[PDB]
Amino acid sequence: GYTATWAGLASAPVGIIPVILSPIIGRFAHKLDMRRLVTFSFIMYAVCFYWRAYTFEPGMDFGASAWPQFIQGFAVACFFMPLTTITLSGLPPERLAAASSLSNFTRTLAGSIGTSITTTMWTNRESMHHAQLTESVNPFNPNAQAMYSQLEGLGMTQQQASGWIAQQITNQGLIISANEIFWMSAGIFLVLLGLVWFAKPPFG
Amino acid sequence: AATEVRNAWLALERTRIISPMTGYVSRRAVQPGAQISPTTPLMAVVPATN
Repeated sequence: GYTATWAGLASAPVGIIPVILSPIIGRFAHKLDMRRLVTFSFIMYAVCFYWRAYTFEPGMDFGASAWPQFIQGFAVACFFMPLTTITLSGLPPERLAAASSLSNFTRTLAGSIGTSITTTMWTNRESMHHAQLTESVNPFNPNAQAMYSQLEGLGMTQQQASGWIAQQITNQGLIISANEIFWMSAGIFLVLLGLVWFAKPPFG
Repeated sequence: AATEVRNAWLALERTRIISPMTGYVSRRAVQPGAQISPTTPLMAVVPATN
């Protein structure tokens, strides 16, 4: 039931960390093996997503979805600068334009692909959970006729009560499916960790 | 009066609930001591023929 402005406000705490650490990382870049920053960022991204996975609940306040982004601030802060420094390492000054164009093209393609996969997974797993849930709502079940009795107490018809129960099942399925995606993303991160070590150190 | 006797006798003979179909029991929401009306589901019988 959030609004657009409130929903956007829940992602403010991501920028608290980078807006500070970005210069410090830039200032001290002379004495860091940037690969170790990339590895730390991947571990920090896995931590944040597992954090979201085991803590999302129907009655979670604004703070329950604001601490994880505060943590993700570190992960985002130490991922762009080092990896982009590695990406454009050793190339002559004249070609920096073409390399940047290629990098941006690949990154945008990746973003589009990620959105396309995630949305479909979310909806389909919501459907699966809906199927597995609506089974329990049948006759021959206490604490199922009681719900109908309480609903009819408020004046709702039988059909309206059925619709209300269906809506609740849908919401629960969305939360479960949404948390199943976060778990998968963190797991996938755990494997992408070590690839950054294949890059030679000509950085400069 | 014979008609009323017949109605009462049918009422008494119906205190034993008989299965109308051959099949298998699936759900059981009836326990000893439950208060039952003609609108309360009790069991289900699922044949395996057709």
